[PDB]
This record gives sequence, structure tokens and C-alpha cells, in this order.
Amino acid sequence: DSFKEHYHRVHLPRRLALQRYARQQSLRNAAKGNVKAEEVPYKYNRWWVNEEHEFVHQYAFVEDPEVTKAKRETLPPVTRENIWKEPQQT
Amino acid sequence: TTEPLMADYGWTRGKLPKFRARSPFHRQQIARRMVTEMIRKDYCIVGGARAPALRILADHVVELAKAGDTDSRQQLAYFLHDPLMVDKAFDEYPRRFKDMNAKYAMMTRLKSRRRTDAVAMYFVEYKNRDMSDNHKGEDYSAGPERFFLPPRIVETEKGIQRPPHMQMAFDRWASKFKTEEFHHWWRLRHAKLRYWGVRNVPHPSDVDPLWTEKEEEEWHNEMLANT
Amino acid sequence: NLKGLVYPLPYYAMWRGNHNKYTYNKSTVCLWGEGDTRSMYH
Amino acid sequence: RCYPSLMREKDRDMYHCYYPYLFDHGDKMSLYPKIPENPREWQPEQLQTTYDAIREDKYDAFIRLREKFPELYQDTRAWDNPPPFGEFNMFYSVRFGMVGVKAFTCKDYDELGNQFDCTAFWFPDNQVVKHSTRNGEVGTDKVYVGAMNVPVEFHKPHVAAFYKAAGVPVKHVCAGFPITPDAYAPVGTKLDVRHFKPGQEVTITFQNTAAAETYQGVPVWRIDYKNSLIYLPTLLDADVGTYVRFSDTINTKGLTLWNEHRGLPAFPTFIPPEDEDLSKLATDECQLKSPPL
Amino acid sequence: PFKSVLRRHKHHPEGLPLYNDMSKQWLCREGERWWLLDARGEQLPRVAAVAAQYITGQHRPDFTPGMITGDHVVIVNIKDVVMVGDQWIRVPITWQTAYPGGKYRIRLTDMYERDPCMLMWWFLKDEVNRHFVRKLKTRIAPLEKAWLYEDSIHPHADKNPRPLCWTDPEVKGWKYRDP
Amino acid sequence: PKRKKNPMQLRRKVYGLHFKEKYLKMEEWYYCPLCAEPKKPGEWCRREDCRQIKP
Amino acid sequence: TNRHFFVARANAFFSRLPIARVQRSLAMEAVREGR
Amino acid sequence: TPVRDRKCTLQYYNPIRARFVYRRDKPLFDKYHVTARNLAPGFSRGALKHDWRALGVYTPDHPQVPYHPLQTWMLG
Amino acid sequence: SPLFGARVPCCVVGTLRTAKEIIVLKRDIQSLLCELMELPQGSVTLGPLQQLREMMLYRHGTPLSPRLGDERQLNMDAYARRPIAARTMMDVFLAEDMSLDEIVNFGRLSLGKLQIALNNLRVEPAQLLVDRMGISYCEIPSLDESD
Amino acid sequence: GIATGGRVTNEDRRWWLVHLECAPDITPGTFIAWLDCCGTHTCKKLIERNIWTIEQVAALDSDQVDELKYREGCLKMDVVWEHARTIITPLRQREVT
Amino acid sequence: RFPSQTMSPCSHEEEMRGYVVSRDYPLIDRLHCTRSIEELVAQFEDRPQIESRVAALADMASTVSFRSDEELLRMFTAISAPFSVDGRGLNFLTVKVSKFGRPYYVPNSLLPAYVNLVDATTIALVREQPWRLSASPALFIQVLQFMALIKVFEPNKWFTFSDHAPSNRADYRHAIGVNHSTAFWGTGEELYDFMVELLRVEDDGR
RNA sequence: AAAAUAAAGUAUGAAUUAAUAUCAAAAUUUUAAUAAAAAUUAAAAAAUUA
RNA sequence: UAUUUAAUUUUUAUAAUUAAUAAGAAAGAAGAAUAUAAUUUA
Ligand SMILES: [Zn+2]
Repeated sequence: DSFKEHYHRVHLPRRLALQRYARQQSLRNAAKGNVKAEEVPYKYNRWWVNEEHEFVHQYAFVEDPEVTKAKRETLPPVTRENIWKEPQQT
Repeated sequence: TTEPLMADYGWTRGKLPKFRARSPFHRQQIARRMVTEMIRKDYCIVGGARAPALRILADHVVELAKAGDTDSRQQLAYFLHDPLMVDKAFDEYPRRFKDMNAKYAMMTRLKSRRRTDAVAMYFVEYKNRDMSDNHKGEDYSAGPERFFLPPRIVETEKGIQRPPHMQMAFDRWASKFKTEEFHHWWRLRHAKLRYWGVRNVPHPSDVDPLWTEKEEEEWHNEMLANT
Repeated sequence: NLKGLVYPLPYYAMWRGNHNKYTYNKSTVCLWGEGDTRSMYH
Repeated sequence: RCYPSLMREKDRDMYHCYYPYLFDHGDKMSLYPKIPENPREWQPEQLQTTYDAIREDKYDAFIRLREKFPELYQDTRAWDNPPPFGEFNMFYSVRFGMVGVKAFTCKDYDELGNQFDCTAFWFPDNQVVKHSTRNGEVGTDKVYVGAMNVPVEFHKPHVAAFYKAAGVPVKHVCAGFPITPDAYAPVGTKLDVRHFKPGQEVTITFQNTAAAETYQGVPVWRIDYKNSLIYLPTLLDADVGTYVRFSDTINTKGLTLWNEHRGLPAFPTFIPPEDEDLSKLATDECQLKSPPL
Repeated sequence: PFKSVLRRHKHHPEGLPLYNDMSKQWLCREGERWWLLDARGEQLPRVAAVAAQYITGQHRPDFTPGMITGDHVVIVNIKDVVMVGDQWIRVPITWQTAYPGGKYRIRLTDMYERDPCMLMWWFLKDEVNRHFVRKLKTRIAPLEKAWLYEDSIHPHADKNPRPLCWTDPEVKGWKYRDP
Repeated sequence: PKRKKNPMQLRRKVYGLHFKEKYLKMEEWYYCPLCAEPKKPGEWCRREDCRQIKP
Repeated sequence: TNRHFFVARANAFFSRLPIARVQRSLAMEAVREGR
Repeated sequence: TPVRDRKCTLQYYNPIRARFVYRRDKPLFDKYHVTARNLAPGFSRGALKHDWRALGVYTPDHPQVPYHPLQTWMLG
Repeated sequence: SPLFGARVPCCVVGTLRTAKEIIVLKRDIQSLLCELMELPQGSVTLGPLQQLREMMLYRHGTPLSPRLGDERQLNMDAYARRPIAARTMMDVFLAEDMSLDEIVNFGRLSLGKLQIALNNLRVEPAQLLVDRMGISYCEIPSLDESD
Repeated sequence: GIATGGRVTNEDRRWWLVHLECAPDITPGTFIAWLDCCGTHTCKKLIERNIWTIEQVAALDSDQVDELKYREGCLKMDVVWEHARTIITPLRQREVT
Repeated sequence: RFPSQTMSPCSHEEEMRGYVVSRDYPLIDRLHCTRSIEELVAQFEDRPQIESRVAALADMASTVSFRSDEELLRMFTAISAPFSVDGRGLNFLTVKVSKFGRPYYVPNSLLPAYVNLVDATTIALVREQPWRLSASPALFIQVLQFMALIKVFEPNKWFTFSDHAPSNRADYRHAIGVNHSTAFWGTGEELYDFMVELLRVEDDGR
């Protein structure tokens, strides 16, 4: 029993409890009749130049639960012929 | 080595199990005497990894005897300790097995083990014996009385007859135990075993003979009762 | 030391030494203008 | 080299920004920092900028320039126009693999004379058996794929229960694949082999002859979408009959497997055109083969 | 023997206990009250000291060393904890894994990167280990009564943690002494 | 052996799964419908019935 | 590794796919292009 | 205590008896061969306590027998 | 080159009995099949008997596998297959003159009458082909794409 | 042709017709033992039926085939019968010229 | 159009009826249950053995959203039968694993069955039909009480065979992957929190 | 490195050895000479085999 | 033999939120053994 793993042993379920307490927010924003997916503002400055003068880019992705909910519910459309009937070059 | 006698003994699945012996020579010798003996009397009670091996070999002898060929015979004759048994094989088994192709021998794992060592005992028979000429109505559930006596026969089957040339051989080999020097061999064997000592071997003064004339004259009596 | 889901972006995880293994802090160590320095005037 | 170009967070601000830097008032984006409504909270020696000629002009140039030469700046459009969700982001998205069987070994020739040694894998039935997201956390999503339709009494009773709950036909085997939320396919989906492209690379995880092994680079050679085979230019050390977990090798040394140069995957999964029926289709015309190596 | 050779283990599926939910002769939940300790602008090791005092049960007059009776301290805003002067950079945290390559020397700053709260756990562990070492239960059981949250948001509103009014009497900044 | 072992050393072996398995274990069995003897499934009697129908 | 996915094997089911047939098939495609 | 004797475990799942279900026994028999001796239709891996039949277990391509209640003498 | 003595089947007829009982009954089967399709005698040629397999595991869809009564397109929502109908097959060939349409017509006719014959088990060739001479099963093969 | 399970497919006839010219010298009268899956036992039982010839095996009534493979017991007989049925005619054609 | 093969007959009882395949067969072969709650409850009581319990549960947890309130009520009532207010809620234990020093206990397929049912209820009454719990208090109290009967917030006593040696199977993970399956399952989480937030309107306006 | 032989096993049953507590794992410094001695920090589960 | 490592505790439907550099009814053959999960078989 080292220090770190006892720490995580105790605190992992507390992290879970805390993010659960974060979750119940949307629940009280649900029961009240409102239904909304809390929105993340789009970050316009992801393109940069560092001190050595070269291009650095920040990859920022935003998952949409309303898209996902439909993606687990129903099939994709039919696979285009441009894909499988021609190979992928190396 | 795909040829249906000559054997390969490994532990890999292509090969039939190598039962413990001294040298692959010794192994082959053992195999030969198990086959010989199983051809002679149809069942063989056999311990260990030998039993599956013995079944497969048996199936091979029957397959050969089915081939019914001169090279086949002579190949079987290389393999057996007994020449006469080759003849008994090629005479019997083709009528016997004409209607089946595969698995001619039946292996049965027995619920008793050698007390000598934990090894398990198997009962290996040739399959259907009702087409067999000389083994026809026999019952191996229990042994016969004196081991040189012709084996038991099922009650419904009593009056069966057997190939003359086989019972000739059998009686010849039997008649050396009704002799006196065998009785001497018996007593002296008790003495020998006692010296090496194996426990529960009676003193040679207590050993009274396997064969007497009274027991004989009743044995022959019920033997012609079965005929 | 990469386990779990690993995104196809060639190296994101490289500079913190190749692992995804903590990531749940909202708080980090900051020079001026880095994160929790949000609230101090400069 | 194997490191990206380092950038510290203290350095990202108005003067280091590649495109114009934008300040966020939360209803509106402006190029001026937000002037606090309570004026008495202004700091000494701080300018509040309502207008700035220098920064506003440069911006003005930039925009009009973007509109009048859309052909030169079509890359700049990435700044202003982000890709929506789904739609296979090249950098973001990860799909699930499928569960194979090492069937036999083979030998093939390419265009020139060369002796290839191929191992053939078989994907008898691949369905999506389960969806699992762990406590709703991000990037924790798994799609569990099953293989080999199997008689009712095969498994210990507790596995059969699992398949009964799911609704899927009972499988001999399952494997999970971590994926991104866009790569989900509804539980019970039949997966084909053309889910893999014949020219790609594939990560393979199987049992060695005796722990688990992973081959991360291996390219795909040839594909039978009738007999649902797949071929690899490799000799595995594995038993015939061994189940093998297939995946896409997501990157090779700074290079994504999936891009416009190389090509694009059938993204959530391959789906077959309804008109085709494999029952009318022979073995040979069912072949898909790679370009020359 | 009295204590068993077959033990609860970290690898063993049964798992390690949580002493909060545990019921044992020397553990008492009856007389406990909850505290709310704001570490905003307070020195790390001093916060850890006071917290350890409440956690342990040393602040009650009926404190008996065998008996473990704590009070629950909710330590809030660890992120704002102050470490005087150069110390954030210059104060090392060491540990030794049993293997070749058995030295880890790590700046406070780095532990803070990984978790801010693991720092508070560190100095807590120290302040408790000061008096309780020689037995495991007395080292581990108290620590679970510290609830560390690196900002103002915590689940425990239902306990109504009483603000813990504490002003460190100590004038000088903390100092690092490790032999 | 560098040292004499105490009673606990000696007892530690019996916690093991190996020791339990080898020595103290109960066999499953039923009554042979033919022999009325106790029997483990998979082993049989040298008898004409047991060899044909192995019960 | 003792897990289920790795231990269990599909050998028993091989009769569902005609290995011999497909090998001969690609031997036909071997002589068709002249290798 | 009541005597320590185990109740009948013959009809529960056993891993070593489970091996013999799909094993090929043609050589173990002579007069009396049955289609698959050890395999009980509908029941998991041979065991009678673990019966699955006439529940919803979805098996598109394999056969399934219907349910008749087992007797008392076939379990214990 | 043209394709040689391969013959497209009409029906394939199954039996629950093994191959050894059916050889005796092969001569009477042709007589019945002839008035099943109501053609004259000698019109139908039965291919070689095929015993299928004794499946412990039962791999489905295999060239040798015991055919089952249930079928997917027949019962869509059944969660399983009805047990094994046929352990042994024999093919039905007509005259070679018939083109691909006629053979399939005589096929659908046979299934047509045979189904009702199996349901009649709830004088005419159908139940003679079912009751005293066992055939429990019939199918129309898939045209091979292999040409 | 050889290891084929169950039915004999037409793609498989193709294999045979292809391997017909792999062997240059063959007459429709060729001895049985050149056939796919013709064993010693299979040949022997064919011979006591007075059949030495690929023509003679392509002349079989198929109810000879079955009882040859069931009451008699040559396995894979239908494979050699079918192989013959296939091959017999191209042999006559390569026989004329 | 027409059969590709004959169909051998059955009488009324031995048919496979009671289920239906998903709308699109050639793509998704998932099987949905059409069975009425009446006969699932029936199967649950009348065939008491484990596997039919599991099957009943697995069916009525597929079908939750499609049933009305009182249907749900007789379901929960039927299901809650084998639970003591005194006893450990969800524990069904089969094998003792003596492998390591101290005995380890494995539950049987009933446990993931009941949990799967609770989670199905969570998706139904919180996510896609949030109104339904507010509408009828009857089924609110029903769900709450069945939820208290099995004790969902101490999963640790599902894995405990003796109250003297309480198992941490639900609360403990290691990074080497002990208890990966039995690790933290949000179980009653969304359900309980949500149906708290139904009572959590303290505002004087409403 | 292929080939032959020998290792779970039933039964029999010795010999070297033995100050010890249910044991003594990892590191750092010191102490009159390895220091399994001290002190500090620490983190060693059981069984079986090599 | 003590320690120390490496392996194992005999199918775990599934593996990685952290440490360091993971475990469902049981033992004969794992094979009814001559590589088919029965090659038809009395
Ligand atoms: Zn018996």
C-alpha cells in the first residue's frame, strides 16, 4: 500500500460522487420542464505562432448528444461505391 | 506412417499416445504383445495410456484383415508374436466386420484402479461378437474358473460350436497345466515370490494345486455340457 | 503508456510525456497568463 | 521530430495569434477586451479601448481580402467554419474493428513474380452486441462486437443470460472497441468485411503460442466479401482456429491512416446496397484486391 | 495466532475497506460533527496540521489514543493554497519504489500539476503519521475524514459544515526541514 | 532448511488450494442403476450391461 | 492469458466455410492471370 | 450440525463434465448408440438445472425444443 | 468451353430415416414422383442417396447438414428453428429437354402438394410419399453462380 | 474435386475439366485408379462388378452408386462417379483428334 | 414470395411466438419482445428457477417504455417478492472462490438481471419520458419502494456472504484490473437524483 | 538445437539442517570491522513451481 | 532452505478513471486420441 494508490483508492469514488453532483444540475433543469444540452462556446482562436516562429494548431472537438442519440438508434445511409470498389492507395 | 499398422507414438494429435516404456523399441514390443493377446482372447483389460493405443492398433489389424491381401497378411505376420493368430484374424474378422466401416474396437474405462499404482484400467473389446465364429456367446463379466478353462458362455447360448482348429490349439496349450511339473512350478513360484517378498503369498506347504483329476472330470463334464 | 481511447491526431499526448493519465484537474501550475491567473490583474 | 512544435499557454494572446484574436463578451465577439460596467472597478494605468485604428484596420483588410479572393483563402475558411459532428472528422474519429478467425494459410503472387505468404481470416457473423458508455464520461465509449452464431447450449448458463438480455443472437465470443460518439452503430447491426478497405493497415490482437500479442502495422492484401475472408501478407504465430481482434491502425509516425490523399473509410460501418444479393454472386467476381506494394 | 496470516489485500478481489462505512469496536460515528475549512490564502502545511488535528480527534477533551473518533473536515479551495516564497519550486517530495531505479524526486509544482488535492493529502498523511505510525489502522482510518475539493463546489451541503474559524498564530512562513 | 519451523509454518500449507484439493475433498456420486453400487460418472463396471449401456 | 476471448477457439465450426473450395478458387485466379 | 453431505450436484454445471458433451464417442458404444448422448436439448451444456428452453434465447439458425416440466426424480 | 454433365436439380427430397432403409424404397419412390408431376413413367431420375451427418454441434447451412423444418423467410419472428426434418437427401432430375422454367415449375408444384401432404398428417401420390414411405422434407436448390 | 464437402459444384467441375489437359495421355478406357478419391478399397469393389473403365463408371445408373457406397461401403463413391460423368465426353472428343 | 423449402408442422403450444424481429431484418437482427406483462409475471412465479427468472426480467426490461402505469405496478409488485426488508438486498451468490487466501464470492446471473431492469427503468422514466413520474404518484412510490427493497445504495451487501466480513467488491478497483466488472456502477443514481429533483422545487412561485 | 530417458502422481519414507517471536520485503544515514543493529522514511497478501 | 524475482492457482461475455515496469459450480485423456467435434456403422 503505497501513498498514491491509497489516495486514489479513497478518492476515485469521491470524484465519481462529485461529478454526479455536477450531473444533477441538468436534472433540475430537466424536471422543471426545460430540456437543453448545456452548450459550449466555440473557440475562435486556435491558430498560433510560437517564439520559434512556426505554426501551431489547437484541435477542439465538440460532441453532440443529439447526434449521438440518433447514431445509436438507427442505421447509416448506404455506403458509397467510391469507397469500397476502389482501393485505398499507399 | 499413414500406413494402417506402423505406428508413431507422440503426444501431439497427429500421433497415438506414447505410453511409458523403456525405449521406442520396448514400446513397440509391448504394443505387439497387447495386440497378440487381444487377438487371442477378444477383450484386453489394460492400464494407462496403453488403452487408447491398443484400441487404435486393434482397428488397424481389423482393417488389414479386411484388405485380405498377401502383403497385408505378411505385414501382420511381421507384427505378431503368434503366427496362428494372423490366421485367426483373417479367418474371423472379415465376416465379423463386413457391415461396418470405422471403430471396430470398443474401449471402456473401468471404475476400479490397479492397487499397485493409481493407474486407471480400461476394458478393450472387439465390437459386435455375435457375428464372431469362435467368440460367439461368451460372457466376460466375470472370468472363468482356472484361466486354462474355456471362458464362460451366456445361458441362452450354451450349445454353440467353435472352429475345430482353434480348440485344438487351445486344448494343446491347456494340457500342460494338468501335468505335475506345473504344480512344482506353482509351489516354487510361491517360494520365489516369498523370498523377494511380496506380502500375502502363502507358504508353499499351503498352496494346494490349481488342477486335480476330480475337478477335471467335472470340468470336462460341463465343458461337453456347453460343447 | 497509451491506453483507453487514443485519438488519431499524431501526437497530442507527447509533451506531458505520452500518457492520458490524469486530466481531471480544472487547476494547473501557471505563469502569468496561464489558467487560474484568469482572476489576477496584469 | 517525434515531438510537435511546443507552445506555452502564456504565449497565446493577441500578438501571437495567427488569425485575428477575438475577445468573448458572451453574447458577442469583438476585438476589444470587455470594458467592465462598473467603472469604479477599472484599474489605474489601464486603457479601456472602445476603438482602435490599428487592430480594427488590419481586421478590415483581412475580411474583405477573404471575400474577394475566396480561392486563395479557402484554407482560412477553417477558422470561421468548423465541421459539424458526425461526418467523420479525420483527426477526431475512431471506428470499431471486428472479430476474426485464423482459418488457413495461403500463397499469392502480385503483378510481378513474387511469392507472398498469406494468412486468411474469417469473420463468420459480426454483430454489434453491446453499447457501453462509462458514467457518461467523454471518450469512454465502447462498442462490443460478437462473433460466430452458436447453439443455445454452448456457454455456461451465465453467458447465455447476457445474450438473452441483449437481444442479439448468442455468440461464441465478444470484444470491445473504444470509439468516438459518432462511430456508434445501433445494437444488432450485421457487420461486413468491407468495413475494411483493401489498401489499409490493421492492428491485430490475438493469442500467441501463450499470451496475447499485438501486430500494429500489418497491411491488408485481399478481401472476399462472399466467403467473408480477409488476407494478410504475414505468418502469424498462432493456432488455426484462434479468434483475432481486428482494428484500424490509426496512425503511422505522424501520418493519419485516413485522409484525402490516401482515402476515406466507410465511416460508422460498411452498409450493403439493398439491391445486391450475395446468393446470386460467385466467389471470383466477389474479390477486392489492393494496389501494388 | 490472534491476527491472521491470510489478509485482506490490494490485489485480492474482496478489496480494501473504507473506514467510514466500517463498523469496528474502536470506530465511533456517533459524536461527530462536520467542519468547513477554507484553505484560500492559507499555508499548505499549516492547513494540513489543523485539519489533521480535527480529523484525528485530538481536539476533543475526551480523546483517547486507542479510540478513533474524528470529525469530518471538508477542505475547500485547495487550489488557492499558498506556499510561501520560493517553496513551490524548491520543496521536494521523494519516494522509493522497491525495484531497480528506486528514486523519485518530484517538485511540489509537479504533484500540483497532476492533482492539487494530492498535495493536501500528502501533508495530511504526514501530520497524522507524526503520532500514528506503528499500527496501520491508526494511520489509514483518520485520513478518510478529510474531504478535499480543489474549489468551492462540494456535495456535502446536507451536512451543513460549520465554518471552522481558525487564524494561524504562527508569524513566520513555513520552513522545510527533512534530514 | 536453515531453520526449524514452528506450528504456524506447518499450518500455512493447508490454506493452499493445492493441499485442499489433493487431500480434503468430497466426490460426487450416484447409485449405478444396474449395480446399485456407488459410482462416479464416466467410470464403469466390467459387466455385459455396464459395457453396453454405460449408466 | 486466461480470458475467454483468447482461450476459446472456432475449430469445431470450420465446416461452415469451404477452405478447400476457396483455395482452388484462387488457384484458378492464379492460372487465369498466369502466375 | 446437520450432516455435512452435499445435495445432488449431478445436474448443475460442471466444467469437466461439460467437455464430454460435444466429444465423439462412437468407439465407446456397441449396440446402443444414441445421436448425441451427453447433450440434453435446450439445457445449458448438459446440465438439467440450467434449462433454457421456451424462454426467449434468440438462436436464428439453430433448433430449439419446447418446454415440458421436468419430473422430481430428474433433479433431486 | 461448354459445361458438361452437371445437371440442374428439380427438387431435393429429404427423409428422417437413414440411407439404408431408403435404398429398398427407391424403386417405389420414382413411381410416386412420376404421378406427383403427373408425367409418364421414366420421366424422373433420382440421383444418388446422400446421408447427411450426425451433428453433435450442428453447424447450419453446411452442404452436409441435417435440414430443419423451420426456415427464416417462412417464420420471421420465431426465435429459433423447428428441429431436424431430414437426415437424408435424394435429388430429382427430369428430362434434359426442359429448360430452366419448366424444372422450376415442376419444383413449385412438388413443394405445393408435399406441404399439404405434411399438413394432412394433422390413394393420391402425396401422402403415399409421406405416410407409408417416409419423406418429411422437400426443397428447391439454389442455382449455382459458379459458372 | 478431392476435399469437396457434400454436393459437387460446377466451379469444381471446372477444376476437373482444367486438369484434364494437365495430363496429356488419357483414353476413355483408362484404368479406374486415376480418378479423384479412388482408393484401393473403392477400386476393388468396382472391379468385382466388372468395371475397369472410365466409360463404364460414367455408365453407372446412380442406384448402383448408392448401394456401392452404402450396402457395399465405398465412401466418396459419388465423387468418383461424378468426376467420371464430367470427364467422359471431352475424352472422346480428344480421342477423335 | 414462395417457400424455398417445405415447413414441417407443429401444434399450437410449441410455436416460437411471443417475439418480433426489428423493422429492418437484413441489417439489424435484434429481437424485440411482444409478450404481455401478465404472462411474464406468470413465467416469473410459475417457473421459479434462475434462468426463467432471468429471461422474464430481460424481457420486461426490454418492454418498459411501452407499458402503462398500473402494468408497471403489478410488474414491480411481482418482482419484489423475494426480498427481506431485513436481508441484504440483491445478493444471489453461487460459487465460493477459495483461490486466494480469504474466500471470494461470485453472484449469479440474477444480479446483472435486476440491475439491467433498474437501468432500463432509468432510461425510460428519466431520459425519454420525463413527465411520467410526476403524473402518477402511485408508481413513483412503487419504484421508490422497490428501489429501497433491494438496497441499491449499498451494492456492497450484494457481494457480502457474511455480515462479519463485509465485502468491498462494489467500492474497490485497482489499476491492474481487479473488480473491473463489479466496479462502480451508477445504479440508482439518475433515478434517485431525478426523482429528488421532482420534490426539489422549493420556489414559492410554484 | 531434433531422437531416446527422467518431473502433478497411489504406497513406502530416510539424510544434511534447526537460538528464536505468525516475520524480517525497499531505501537513506550513523554506529569500534558485511551490519538481517540502531534511527528515519517506507510499503512487503496466501499457495505452488523454477 | 530464508529472501528475491519469473511463472502458475486449471474459459475472465468485457478488461485499463490510478499503482508498478485478475478470475462462475471442476478434475480422468487437453485427444475417446490414427489432427473431420461423430465420415455411413451390428
Ligand atoms: Zn455398474
